[PDB]
Amino acid sequence: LPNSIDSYTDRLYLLWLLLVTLAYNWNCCFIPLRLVFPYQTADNIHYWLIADIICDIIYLYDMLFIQPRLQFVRGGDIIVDSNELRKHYRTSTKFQLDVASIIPFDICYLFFGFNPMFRANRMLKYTSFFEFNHHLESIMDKAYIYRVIRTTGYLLFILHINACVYYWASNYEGIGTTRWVYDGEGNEYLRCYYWAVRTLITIGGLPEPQTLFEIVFQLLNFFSGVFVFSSLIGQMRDVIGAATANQNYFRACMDDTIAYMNNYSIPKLVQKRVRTWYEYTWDSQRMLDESDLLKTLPTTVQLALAIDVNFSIISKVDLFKGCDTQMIYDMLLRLKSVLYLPGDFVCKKGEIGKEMYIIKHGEVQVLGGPDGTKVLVTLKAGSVFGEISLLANRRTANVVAHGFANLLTLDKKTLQEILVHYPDSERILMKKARVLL
Amino acid sequence: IVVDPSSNLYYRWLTAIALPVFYNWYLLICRACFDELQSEYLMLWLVLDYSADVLYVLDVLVRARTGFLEQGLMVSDTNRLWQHYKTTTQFKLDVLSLVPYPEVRFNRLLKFSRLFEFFDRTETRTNYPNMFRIGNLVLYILIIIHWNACIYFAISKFIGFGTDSWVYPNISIPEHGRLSRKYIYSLYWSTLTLTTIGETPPPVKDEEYLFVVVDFLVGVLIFATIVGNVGSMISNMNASRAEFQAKIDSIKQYMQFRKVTKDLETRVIRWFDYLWANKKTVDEKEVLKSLPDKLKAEIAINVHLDTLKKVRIFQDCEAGLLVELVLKLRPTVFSPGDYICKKGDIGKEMYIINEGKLAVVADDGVTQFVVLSDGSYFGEISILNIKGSKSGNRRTANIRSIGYSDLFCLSKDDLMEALTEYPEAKKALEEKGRQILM
Amino acid sequence: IVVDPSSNLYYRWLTAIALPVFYNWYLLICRACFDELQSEYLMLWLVLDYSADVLYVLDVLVRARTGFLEQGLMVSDTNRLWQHYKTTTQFKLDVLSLVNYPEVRFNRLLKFSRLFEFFDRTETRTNYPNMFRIGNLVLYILIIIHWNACIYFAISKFIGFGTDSWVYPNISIPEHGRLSRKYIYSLYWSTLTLTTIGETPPPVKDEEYLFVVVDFLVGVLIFATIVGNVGSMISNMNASRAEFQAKIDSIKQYMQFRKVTKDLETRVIRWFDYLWANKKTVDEKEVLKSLPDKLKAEIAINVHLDTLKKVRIFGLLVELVLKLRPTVFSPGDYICKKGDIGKEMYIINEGKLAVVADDGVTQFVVLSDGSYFGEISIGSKSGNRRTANIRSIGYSDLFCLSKDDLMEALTEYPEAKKALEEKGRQILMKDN
Amino acid sequence: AIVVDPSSNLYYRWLTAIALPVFYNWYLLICRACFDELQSEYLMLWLVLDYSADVLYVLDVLVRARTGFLEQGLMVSDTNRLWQHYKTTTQFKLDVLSLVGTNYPEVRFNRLLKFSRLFEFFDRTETRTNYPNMFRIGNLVLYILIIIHWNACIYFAISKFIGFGTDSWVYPNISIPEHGRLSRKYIYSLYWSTLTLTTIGETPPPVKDEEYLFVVVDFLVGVLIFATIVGNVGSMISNMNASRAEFQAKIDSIKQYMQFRKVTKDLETRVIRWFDYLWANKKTVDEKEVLKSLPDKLKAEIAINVHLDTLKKVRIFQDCEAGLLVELVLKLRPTVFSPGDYICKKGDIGKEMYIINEGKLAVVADDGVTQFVVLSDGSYFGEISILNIKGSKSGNRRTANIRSIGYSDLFCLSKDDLMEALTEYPEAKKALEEKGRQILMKDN
Ligand SMILES: Nc1nc2c(ncn2[C@@H]2O[C@@H]3COP(=O)(O)O[C@H]3[C@H]2O)c(=O)[nH]1
Ligand SMILES: Nc1nc2c(ncn2[C@@H]2O[C@@H]3COP(=O)(O)O[C@H]3[C@H]2O)c(=O)[nH]1
Ligand SMILES: Nc1nc2c(ncn2[C@@H]2O[C@@H]3COP(=O)(O)O[C@H]3[C@H]2O)c(=O)[nH]1
Ligand SMILES: Nc1nc2c(ncn2[C@@H]2O[C@@H]3COP(=O)(O)O[C@H]3[C@H]2O)c(=O)[nH]1
Ligand SMILES: *[C@@H]1O[C@H](CO)[C@@H](O)[C@H](O)[C@H]1NC(C)=O
Ligand SMILES: *[C@@H]1O[C@H](CO)[C@@H](O)[C@H](O)[C@H]1NC(C)=O
Ligand SMILES: *[C@@H]1O[C@H](CO)[C@@H](O)[C@H](O)[C@H]1NC(C)=O
Repeated sequence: LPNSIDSYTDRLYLLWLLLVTLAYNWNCCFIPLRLVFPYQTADNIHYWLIADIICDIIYLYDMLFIQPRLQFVRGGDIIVDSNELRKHYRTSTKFQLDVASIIPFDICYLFFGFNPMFRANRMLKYTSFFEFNHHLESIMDKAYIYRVIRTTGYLLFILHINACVYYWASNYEGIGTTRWVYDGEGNEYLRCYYWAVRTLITIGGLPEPQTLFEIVFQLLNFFSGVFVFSSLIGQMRDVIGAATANQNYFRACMDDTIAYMNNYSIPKLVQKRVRTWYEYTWDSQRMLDESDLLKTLPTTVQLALAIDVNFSIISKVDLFKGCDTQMIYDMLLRLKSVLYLPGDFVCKKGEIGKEMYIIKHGEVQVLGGPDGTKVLVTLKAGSVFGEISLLANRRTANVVAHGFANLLTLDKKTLQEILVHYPDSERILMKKARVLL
Repeated sequence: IVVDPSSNLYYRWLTAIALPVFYNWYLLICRACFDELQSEYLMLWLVLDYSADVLYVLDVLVRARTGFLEQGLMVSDTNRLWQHYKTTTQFKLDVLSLVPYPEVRFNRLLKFSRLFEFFDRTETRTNYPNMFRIGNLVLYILIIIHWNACIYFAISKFIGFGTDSWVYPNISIPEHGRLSRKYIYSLYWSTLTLTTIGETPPPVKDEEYLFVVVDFLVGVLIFATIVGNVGSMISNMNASRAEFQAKIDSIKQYMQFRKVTKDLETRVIRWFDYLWANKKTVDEKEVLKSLPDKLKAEIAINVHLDTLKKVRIFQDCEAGLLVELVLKLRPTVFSPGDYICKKGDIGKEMYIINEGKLAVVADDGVTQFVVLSDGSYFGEISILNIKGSKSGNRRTANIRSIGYSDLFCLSKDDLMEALTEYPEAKKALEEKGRQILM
Repeated sequence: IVVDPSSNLYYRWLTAIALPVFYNWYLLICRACFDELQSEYLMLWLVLDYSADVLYVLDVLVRARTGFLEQGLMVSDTNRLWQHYKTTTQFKLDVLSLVNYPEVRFNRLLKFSRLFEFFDRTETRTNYPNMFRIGNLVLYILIIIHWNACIYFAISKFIGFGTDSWVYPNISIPEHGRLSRKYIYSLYWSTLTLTTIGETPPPVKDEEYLFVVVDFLVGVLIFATIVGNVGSMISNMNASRAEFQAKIDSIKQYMQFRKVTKDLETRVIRWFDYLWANKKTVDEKEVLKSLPDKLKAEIAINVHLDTLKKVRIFGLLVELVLKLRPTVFSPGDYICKKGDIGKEMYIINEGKLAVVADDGVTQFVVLSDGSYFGEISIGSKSGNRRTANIRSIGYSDLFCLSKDDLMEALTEYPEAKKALEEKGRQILMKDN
Repeated sequence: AIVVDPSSNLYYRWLTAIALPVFYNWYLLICRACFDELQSEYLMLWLVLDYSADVLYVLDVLVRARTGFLEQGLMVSDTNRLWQHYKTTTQFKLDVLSLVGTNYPEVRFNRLLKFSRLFEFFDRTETRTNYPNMFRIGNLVLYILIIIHWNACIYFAISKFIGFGTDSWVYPNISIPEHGRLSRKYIYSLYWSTLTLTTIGETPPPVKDEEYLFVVVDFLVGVLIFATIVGNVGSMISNMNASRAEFQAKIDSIKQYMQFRKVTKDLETRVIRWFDYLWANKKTVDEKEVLKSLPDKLKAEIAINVHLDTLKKVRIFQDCEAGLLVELVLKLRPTVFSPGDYICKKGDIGKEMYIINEGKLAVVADDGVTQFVVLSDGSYFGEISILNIKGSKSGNRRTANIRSIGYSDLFCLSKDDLMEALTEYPEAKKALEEKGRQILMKDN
């Protein structure tokens, strides 16, 4: 118990939010059940009062202590002092809702019957419940199973509320009086939950309602069952679609490309080559391209992600050393990752070169023998080729991908644009070209 | 005298006349089919129908005195208003809904367009558009269920009560003979028919077979309409959370596949959580481009001019440069501990600190020299200048954030377009000339 | 004779062949599964089957003697037309189609491609496309419910009428011996089975169990597909209106977050009410960028010269209306304040504006649809700026134009170049 | 030392031959363990099929020990490295758990654990297919037939545990010859299962509390799983259009714009005929839009292998080089103009250069339709006003009036893309410059 609990880097704070949502979900699941069912008899009344005292002590201990002891952001800076944060939690609306929640009605419990409707003011902590669900959703690694479990919990809760209201209607009209009502003779909660499933799901097949109150109850229950079934099942289909969105987008792009190649005339070896390109980029990228996802971020965090992965890769190599690290930073910013299928040439001799490449997770080869078949050097992941872009222009040797190579392109326009800013690195790389003739 | 069709007086008339149209439709088809209503509450329906006649006549007067635009100016020529209203077809509908068994009032239930216009202008006006789409949808399905309930009771009255099985039972008995019992069982029949549940007694004649088949097919199209509509309303209610969570799981799935460093993942995830908890996650210009140019300047001027009058360009009254700057602001927030300008490198922009806490630091370890607060503007060295006492167009120092700082940005060419015909280019030049001395 | 597939005669023939294919599907499965309409009145099926047979062989002749678009031109050589038609699966289905007599009438169902060509051509051609989509998906659920009703009556005829409780009852009874009773009860059982409703009699034999299982699974997938596409159509009916209310809600959420003032709140809401109720809510630059540039410029010259055949001094504007960019100015707003920089010129179209000098007072003239705002800013001791206060009096529209754009469209018009420079210098002559 | 790569046809044929036994196990082990007469009557057929599925599962272990993987691009070949990367995975422990008297398959339930091989088959068929939406509809129909069959067997196991004909909810007393046949047992239990999972309920209502709990759990499992199924089947059957709906929305916005802006009826039916032509000759897919994701070598390869009719006939492509020709067609975008319109006028600016490709348009005079010479596919025009001619009488002005005779699929090519193409390939560039200059000398 410190004065500064970090809101997102504290597993003990998340376990405390689990304990306050168990003490909230006890009230929101066992207030109706205790209100309308005969489970709170004279025997187990101290067991129910021990559970209500345990959840009220978790309520009061949380609202007095834990509430004003986390940390938040105000005025641009993070707040760490105790008294200003206490006044911030006091001037929030959340403290007003929590003191509206805990009104200790035990003076009326000792006066006017053991009635859980007096305790039913304690169901006003939806802020703490949705704070728990947002914190567990943003903490959990695969949150699509937790959104489905939350929607299934909402559906079982609305069925539980409808089963309690069905047993209240049977207990108000007299149990077993007509044919519509509950009649007894078994597990009361299970038969009323069977009624709540067969009504709220809108199946039917119940007894037909006879008088006015049960006809208007069956009519309003079926109508709200149509709407809550089509709302929460639509929410279930929406969270499953948001789960399956990445694979569905990839199947849409590969569907349109293969349907276009079948719509026009393209032979089956190029068809097999395009679909094995798509097979390798989903088995090694799990995305279509990186640029659409990366370019919606700001410039310094794009520079941070790219510099962490690809500047660790280019800081393995020391071929571009003795040079400006800020030039390596801006060159790091301006790269595009290109793939190459095994067996084909990225550049042939006699062509114009206008790119530069650094191989990252690949294996390329050069071909400059008696006819461009004998492999001179096999450059593994963390080497460089180019230099026709830097010579200020035909290609020297045949560069071929050996396997499924992955290359980072570097254009001649952007390369000359960055080399006319820094002259010392241009001199050093021109000396590298003069020793690499 | 003329009303304006945008004004709140015409909207209060829209709400005061959307009442008798909804009464007319709902209670009209109840009254014409039940007949216990018509033969028991006759003075109440006469008072309410006289109110509906006099409000339809005042509605004819309002559409004969409404306004409409001609090249951006409304017409005050009342002869032109009355002639244009006579030529359009709403006057022909408005006379056919007022010419004198309520078959006379079946002629009166013809002003359907006004209730749709009220729902449209309330969907524009009010601050709860998803709540009003839920309320509009619920009122539409209640009108369909009520109209089908009265059609079912009229089919039972046309065949004969209690002779068959599928018909409403015999009204001589006092069980199914009260009017509340009649209407509540008939609406129970039509909600079981239209929402495709069908626990009703099955039909025994071929006329009732045909009516139940037509009723089930109208009901299953109404079921499709409310499934797609209510699901689209809940998805558009949670659309911003859905697009933000798709962005969060997209970024998090990308970074956990890349095996990038875990404190950097936690930094960008708390950065996005800061952007959602400050409600800035949707951008400004992508919706102010749907706004026009002068209104974009008017929605942009007040907050950014009040936070730009604190910063140090407020010495003299050159506010045309300030309105050219606040039309060209790029608000971008920064995570704490993140360096904005690393020293001695390239510079493409200038910054305005708005609600942030900044510190010009040393290079290796964080030694705070000066604390830049809200009101200090910085980044002006990366534009054109003399040598002075320093070198060329680079960054002269290290500036990082202490906390979460919101920053306005001013890029190079936007500052050059804003930096004409004004002496504050030279005033910023001498202020940064003093800074590059010291 | 030769005809193209874009012809109005060809669409009229697609209508007249969309009649008997729809007749043949609907009433031929009703005939061949009921066997009571034939024995009640065969003669209507004789005359309607003769009409459908002569319309099928006339469709064979018209699909022979229509042409296509090869190398950009229509093709009229009839022997190569016959060879192109003879090497096609549509003619292969037509000679498999055209080989009383309900078996070969049941073989005359294979011309569905004329009905699909009718649905495309009507779906593009009509101005009630939604009407069409509501109408053809209602047609598809009525054909599915009809074919399943006739399949149920054929299964009941194969089992025997009234052997058990699932099948149709005994037809010796005169109440179940009416053809209207047979068709509407088998349709009612088909509705109760296909829409997954229930309250049928429960089946009591094995073929009845397998058929009710197959019919309920087809009922769930057909219900989902055909009465989910109706949900997508009726919730895509108001689509641009839904995008406009999305724009309104998004701007209102940004303004209710950013704590803006109430007069700006109601001015922005009344601007949205202006753009709704003036029916100009379609953003033509975003929804009209996927058209090609030549028809984009052709509809630009058409609607912009229809609004702007009130041209000033220089007639023929085929190159000057290329990049007209409109903007709507609110009443009470100023176009330019008293002394500012000038970049772009503004022409007036369907707007009424006036000149001021001290922001509200000194109306020298009201302005018609004639002339520019920024004929000066594009030596005379002046240049590159505007020196006149123009307040927007009404809800006006005004196109904006760029100086480099008008100069590069002005290099073919030196008469308009010197006329524009002369009238700008003449305006400076009457001003300074 | 024969490795199988996971992309070949042999691995996919092996995934078909292993995707069967797994589906036979998942479809018939619960059914043999529930309907006892299928184990009682038939024995030799299950003996032969179960021995074949056992030897195919041991063959699956022997294939997955010798399959390859992609490490550093190249395919690995060392079988000890293959066995090490096999044995440090969870699929090895699931397969040895899958491969652990003659009337009990209740010990044989552990062979349902090759769901990985079944989903690997469905993923490789959904990649290697030709009808992807038809196969995904067939995949979801196979999922609900699995779930309906499994719940039918679970209902008959609950009825056998409670006792047949003990009350109204269970299967009735099987000594009756009506309810006693095995085909009647399976088809009635499938009828009960379709009626429960589909949520119709023409079933008898339950009596005992365990039957009430089972019908509550079964209706909730039906609602959640068939909610997922009907949502994904409806999204697949709205995804099978995918180009007919967006095109119809674009023509709906065009026709709403036509009826609002009051454009005249001849040009309204002209743009109707234009969109009818673009749908009926199937050029509604935009090439650079749908190939926005491919790299440059694949885009250049597909632009050879679809535009070879351009490549073998154009006088630019008569003597140029392969790299020049692939960067030119990679920077080439196709349009089509309606017949009888002006692509490019006499007096204008030169923005794009045009190539004829399955078009037939003639150069025309200033007024009227008087043809000079027809220009079929292979001819091109634009180069005189695109490239700066030094011996010209005017600069950046077109020299003739060009209209369209037929529906001509033409190729826009900018000056910027052309100067980006002609960078270090000057011989054909000056050859086109002398060609344009000599037709300028003819053309004054
Ligand atoms: N010519 C040549 N290139 C080599 C050799 N070893 C490695 N390389 C790289 O292979 C290259 C292939 O492409 P480049 O012409 O761009 O530049 C060449 C060099 O960077 C070698 O022995 N000869
Ligand atoms: N180096 C430096 N810059 C300062 C100081 N006070 C304000 N600034 C501004 O902070 C800057 C950060 O970016 P610049 O290098 O562009 O230019 C610098 C100055 O304009 C100071 O004490 N030192
Ligand atoms: N200065 C000026 N401009 C006028 C007057 N009447 C109409 N205008 C137009 O108003 C203008 C505003 O913009 P411009 O400077 O571009 O050019 C000016 C004129 O074209 C007038 O009396 N004075
Ligand atoms: N002026 C002209 N151009 C022609 C003729 N025949 C073919 N062409 C091409 O048509 C052209 C149209 O565009 P360009 O001006 O670019 O250049 C012209 C020529 O290349 C002809 O008879 N006259
Ligand atoms: C219906 O009511 C009338 C009223 O007297 C009665 O005579 C008749 O028998 C009733 N019919 C039935 C079927 O109960
Ligand atoms: C129908 O009933 C008659 C007598 O009522 C009987 O002879 C006949 O066999 C019945 N029909 C069938 C199909 O059994
Ligand atoms: C089933 O039927 C047989 C013979 O009719 C009888 O012996 C047996 O007890 C019956 N069992 C039950 C549970 O009814």
